Amino acid sequence: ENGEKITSLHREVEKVKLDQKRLDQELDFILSQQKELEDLLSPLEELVKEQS
Amino acid sequence: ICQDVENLQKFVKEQKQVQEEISRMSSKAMLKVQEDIKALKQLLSLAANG
Repeated sequence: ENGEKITSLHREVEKVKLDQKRLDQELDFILSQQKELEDLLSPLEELVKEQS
Repeated sequence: ICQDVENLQKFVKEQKQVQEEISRMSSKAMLKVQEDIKALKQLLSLAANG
C-alpha cells in the first residue's frame, strides 16, 4: 500500500528533475542573452562616439 | 510410552519456542514507513510548487 506511493513518488520526482534541469540550463541561456546584448550595446558606444 | 511423552511434549514445546521467537520479533519499523512516505510526498509537493 505504501510501496505504490513510493512509485508515484519516484515518478513525479525525476519529472521534477527533468524540471529543474531544464530551468537550469534556461537561466544560463537568458543569462547569456544578457552578456551579448550588453558587450554590444556597445560596442554601439562607435557608432554613437562617432556620430558625436 | 513414557519415553514417549518425554519426546512429544519436547517437539511440541520446541515448537512453542519458535512461537515465542516470532513473538519476540514484532513492528514499529513498519509503522514508521507510512509516516515517512506520507512526509516525502509532501516535500515533493513543495519542490513542485517551488
